[PDB]
Amino acid sequence: EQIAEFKEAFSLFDKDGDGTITTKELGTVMRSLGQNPTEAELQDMINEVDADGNGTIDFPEFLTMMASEEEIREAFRVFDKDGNGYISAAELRHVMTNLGEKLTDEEVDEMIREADIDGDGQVNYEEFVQMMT
Amino acid sequence: SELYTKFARVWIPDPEEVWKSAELLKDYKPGDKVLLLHLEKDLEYRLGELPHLRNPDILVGENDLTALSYLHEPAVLHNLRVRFIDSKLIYTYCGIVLVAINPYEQLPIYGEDIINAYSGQNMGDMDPHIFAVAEEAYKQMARDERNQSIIVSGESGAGKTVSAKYAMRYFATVSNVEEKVLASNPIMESIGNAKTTRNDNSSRFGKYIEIGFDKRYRIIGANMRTYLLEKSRVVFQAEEERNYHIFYQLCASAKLPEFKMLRLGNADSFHYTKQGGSPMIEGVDDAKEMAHTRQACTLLGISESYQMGIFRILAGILHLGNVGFASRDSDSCTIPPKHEPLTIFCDLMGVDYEEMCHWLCHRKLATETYIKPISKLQATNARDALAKHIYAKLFNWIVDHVNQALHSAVKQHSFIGVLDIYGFETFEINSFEQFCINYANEKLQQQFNMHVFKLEQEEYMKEQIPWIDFYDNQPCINLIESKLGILDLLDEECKMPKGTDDTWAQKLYNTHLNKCALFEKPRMSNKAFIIKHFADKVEYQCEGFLEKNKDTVFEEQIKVLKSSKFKMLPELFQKEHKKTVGHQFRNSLHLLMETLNATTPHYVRCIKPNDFKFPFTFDEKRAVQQLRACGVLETIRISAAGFPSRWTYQEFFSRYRVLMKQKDVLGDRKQTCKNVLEKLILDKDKYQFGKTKIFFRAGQVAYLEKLRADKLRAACIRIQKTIRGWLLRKRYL
Ligand SMILES: [Ca+2]
Ligand SMILES: [Ca+2]
Ligand SMILES: [Ca+2]
Ligand SMILES: [Ca+2]
Repeated sequence: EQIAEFKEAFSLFDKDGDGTITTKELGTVMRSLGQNPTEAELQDMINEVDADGNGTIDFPEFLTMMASEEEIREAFRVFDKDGNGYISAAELRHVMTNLGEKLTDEEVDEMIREADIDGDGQVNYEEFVQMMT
Repeated sequence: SELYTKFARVWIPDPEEVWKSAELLKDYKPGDKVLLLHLEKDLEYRLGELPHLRNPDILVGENDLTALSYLHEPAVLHNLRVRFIDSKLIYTYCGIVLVAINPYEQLPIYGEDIINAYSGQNMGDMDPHIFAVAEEAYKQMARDERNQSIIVSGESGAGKTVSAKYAMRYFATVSNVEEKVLASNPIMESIGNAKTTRNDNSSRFGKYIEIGFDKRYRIIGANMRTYLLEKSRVVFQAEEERNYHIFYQLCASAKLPEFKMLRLGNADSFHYTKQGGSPMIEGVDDAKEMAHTRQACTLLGISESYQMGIFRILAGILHLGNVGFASRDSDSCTIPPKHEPLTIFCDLMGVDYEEMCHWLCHRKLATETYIKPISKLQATNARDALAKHIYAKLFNWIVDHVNQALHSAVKQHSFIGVLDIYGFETFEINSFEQFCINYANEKLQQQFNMHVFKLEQEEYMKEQIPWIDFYDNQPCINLIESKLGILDLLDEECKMPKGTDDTWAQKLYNTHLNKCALFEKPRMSNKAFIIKHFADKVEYQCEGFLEKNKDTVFEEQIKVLKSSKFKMLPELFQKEHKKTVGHQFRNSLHLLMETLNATTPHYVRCIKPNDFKFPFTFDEKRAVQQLRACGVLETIRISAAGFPSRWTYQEFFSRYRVLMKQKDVLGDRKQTCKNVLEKLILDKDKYQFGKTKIFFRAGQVAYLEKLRADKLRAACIRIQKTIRGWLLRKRYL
């Protein structure tokens, strides 16, 4: 359940699926999210939850550590770059482009279409929440 | 068979809606015997052949049926439905054909601004409309210096006459006559229309209205030509049918002062008007209609005295049919002394009783010249023949005089003819009447086939694509009209006095059964035969065919009439008296085709969407029946065999970029499309590349539409995922 969620999360970090998260994989994920940690910082972070002192973190070390509304709001405010409370196709094409993913304008427009429940051509907060769920 | 995945929609049969939409639950594995369907209850469909696939919604509601990629009966039905009911659109193209569905509601789409909108535009750049067909014929008249025919077919009341009305309105506007033609309608309906078991006001002939134009393509006047008049109806009616309207209009006006000389009983009192047991039509007041008919003659310049002549001749005909013959056994007959119906006939027709009586009961036989007495049977046949001859000649006389008010002295440089014609007619019980009508349809359909074939050729050549399919109905035509064909064998049998419907049937079998695949015999009957017409098989009952085909007018009876004191009567008559109804039908039909073949034809099919004059009301059973009888379903099956979908390279790009990588997008976009398409669709016989367009076989555009759907559905799950990773990682950091 919630457990399998944590696993899916664990796997986001654990790129090579070798069963452990190295400092390099952490810096990779971190750098992705606009972060820029030194190796030192990465080590102290990995050490903080490395129970067996083996330098790397496995799932049960991870699962032990980890044991939303705001999260989506914060996410919405990242897409909506012009704070007008509506996510345009432009704003969504800006973010997805940033995020790595290369879509066509038709693909973007479709996503807006599907998330636009009240058929007004753009995505508001509740529409964004509803689509994420 | 990879189209039948999960959530895929199909059409399945339904006893009430004809076709029902259904969605696939489980993918179909090649070998499966049942489909897991979902109606909006779940089902287990009994399969080796799969059900019809629904078209993708981007093709639905299109202006031109031939744009549907799954080009089949339920697609056609559904598309016309949604356009008709959701969008209130009564007009839809089917290639070059205009389909018009009767809304039973006056629409504001016929005004001047709309005429001006259609004027000067090209076929297809505007929405389907009767005005566009009119504009085409008008344009091509001037352009090709060729005369045009607008053929408007369908069952009476389904909208033929409304369509003709607006074609003319259009011509009058972009170039009096439209007014006069409209005013003659009650005249033509009264002498040319009748109640049948399926229609209260059915046209039993084809009306060809020549619109004439000068050198400057302005209307100068009109010329009404008539063909295919149904003679048999003058002296015979099946159960629940009437003779032509005007007889009832007269019999319902029997007590009017001016009609007392006519000595009319009620309709149930005349042999020629009672046989069907239906002297009235609900909602119709024949007495009122008589007034309207008299008014129309007045508007068209037919003198009050000539109108009385018309009525004398019709009453004459009525009384003539009541003349009783007495068998002085058995090759001999007489008429009772001072016989009332004969006395009235002779009075109304201005001829001498004894002279008429004698030639009703004798034949002049001319190596020697005898005056033969005739049997009752021969005398009734001759009398009936005479009745039919009087009526037809009267019908012509009336048309000629209508034409006097329509002709112009102006030289005529060109014309556009609007043909008002019935389509295919199939009842539960089909007779000689229906046989002639469906014969006529086989000939019109042939002109249509050949025309479409020609235009296809040009279009292929214009796009530099080789050729193609022609579905020839000459065999059917020949089975009907060639030597030893149906009509010829029927004539043969009629000149044998020992001939019957049954002996005729038998010779049909000996000549054609298992010899012509279009001819069949019902297993349990020797009194019927089955013809595979263009649109459907039709079973005819042989009964009455000999009696209705006979038409031998006795020369001496005509001579009596020609010497009449009633001076209008000889004007009617200013072998051939042994020709036959079927043969005269053949002649009339060939005349019609001569006129039609000497023009560029344009096609309008008018259909009834329901049986109760319900405003915008779409009954699937009625519609399928109407589409089939008007030829649309068969034409579309033919279209669906070739390359019906046709896209510009531009449009192919605009729609299917999303299927393209950037590695194969070029500058020569047309070459991109060729290479892109040769990748998506491996079978190269599924498409052909032309100068400006790609031609696709059926289904192909639909497949591309599923790929496009698939891509966009995956693009959406992908976006949703890469925002789930991004938000999970941000949660945990
Ligand atoms: Ca790892
Ligand atoms: Ca560890
Ligand atoms: Ca915004
Ligand atoms: Ca919205």
